Amino acid sequence: DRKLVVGLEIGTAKVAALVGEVLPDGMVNIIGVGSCPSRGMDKGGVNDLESVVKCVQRAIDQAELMADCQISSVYLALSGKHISCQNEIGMVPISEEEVTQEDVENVVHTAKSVRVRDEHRVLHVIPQEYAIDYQEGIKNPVGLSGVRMQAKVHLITCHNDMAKNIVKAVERCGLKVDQLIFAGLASSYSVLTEDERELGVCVVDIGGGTMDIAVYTGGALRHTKVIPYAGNVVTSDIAYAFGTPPSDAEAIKVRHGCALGSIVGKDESVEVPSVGGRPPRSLQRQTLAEVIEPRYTELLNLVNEEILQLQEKLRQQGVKHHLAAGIVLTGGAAQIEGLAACAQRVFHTQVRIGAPLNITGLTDYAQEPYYSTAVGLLHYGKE
Ligand SMILES: Nc1ncnc2c1ncn2[C@@H]1O[C@H](COP(=O)(O)OP(=O)(O)OP(=O)(O)O)[C@@H](O)[C@H]1O
Ligand SMILES: [Mg+2]
Ligand code: NI
Ligand code: NI
Ligand code: NI
Repeated sequence: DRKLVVGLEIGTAKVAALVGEVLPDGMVNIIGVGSCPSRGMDKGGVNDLESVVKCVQRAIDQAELMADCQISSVYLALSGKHISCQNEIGMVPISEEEVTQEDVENVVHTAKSVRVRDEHRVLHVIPQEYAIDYQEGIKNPVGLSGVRMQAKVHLITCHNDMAKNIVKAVERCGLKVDQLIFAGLASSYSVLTEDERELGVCVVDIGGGTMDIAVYTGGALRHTKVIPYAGNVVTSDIAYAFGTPPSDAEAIKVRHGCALGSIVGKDESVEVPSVGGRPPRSLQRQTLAEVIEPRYTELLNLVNEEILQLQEKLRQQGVKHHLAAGIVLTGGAAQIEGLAACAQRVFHTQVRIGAPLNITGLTDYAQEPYYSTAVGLLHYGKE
């Protein structure tokens, strides 16, 4: 009745710790929500271990109190520039004419047994499709009849050391790390429906530093990618354009920003403190949107031409390649006004801002786009 699951993300602008309770119908009951503005981490990783330990424990302490429980283990969200993916294929004999569960384990281990690059470590082994004698597109093949079976898997890889620092901070707080999970995978478990997965969809988590991408076609995970340019780059463009402190460029962006310059009133204006003991700067909301907008299109175009690069790859191998469900933009930096209409002009398909699904309890606090990554760590963990 009461085996909890805890998800922890040490983001670049936030440290989210959520305690969830899994219910009989698969829905996760959110009973604790902890948060802390991130500290001690720069554009690379950890630059002060004791600094992030303070902020990690602060979020854990907040979640521990809200749920009246004692956290002992977590599912740590992992991201970063050096995440990569591989698509492999295996093959194994359907002995006994009937598919055993051991056969699926054997054929998945066969496909993943390829030669992974030096200094690279396999993080996730996700089967995507099975084939039993000319019949493809199979997801649950156990119990069926056949002679030869082929399996296709998605291999998410990382580096041997790119998570060593954040694992210490969690352990320094007296916590076990149950599993490292790619943020894009966890984000896809929160905002994506199985209807959207079959129809073909791509989920993009726009955080403060990274852009975690996952593309699903035919109900199968086909692509994962991190792009290390997110909300902080938009801020630095505002601080650069108007000569402002980066802390007040982040403030004017959250309160007055807009990724679409066509929907801003002409005479709305916001004051801006300048750098170097110089006076305020009274720009206009539409002019400010004229700086935010082209940064968002350039970022989403980096994602668009990787989808296009993926579709042509999938289209040639006879695999479902069209994204009919569209794009789901989640994450904290996805809450800017006019982003959906702005992202529509880049992908030329339907776009929607996604929030975590299949949760109860404290949805008021957790059903936010900047919680999709850490809520998905709960959805993954209960399996
Ligand atoms: N209303 C808003 N408009 C524009 N940007 C916003 C808004 N609210 C938040 N952001 C941006 O969201 C970013 C942080 O989002 P989020 O909470 O998802 O980050 P994170 O999980 O710490 O980071 P990452 O996923 O990159 O590790 C910041 O860069 C901030 O500027
Ligand atoms: Mg995030
Ligand atoms: Ni590499
Ligand atoms: Ni083997
Ligand atoms: Ni086609």
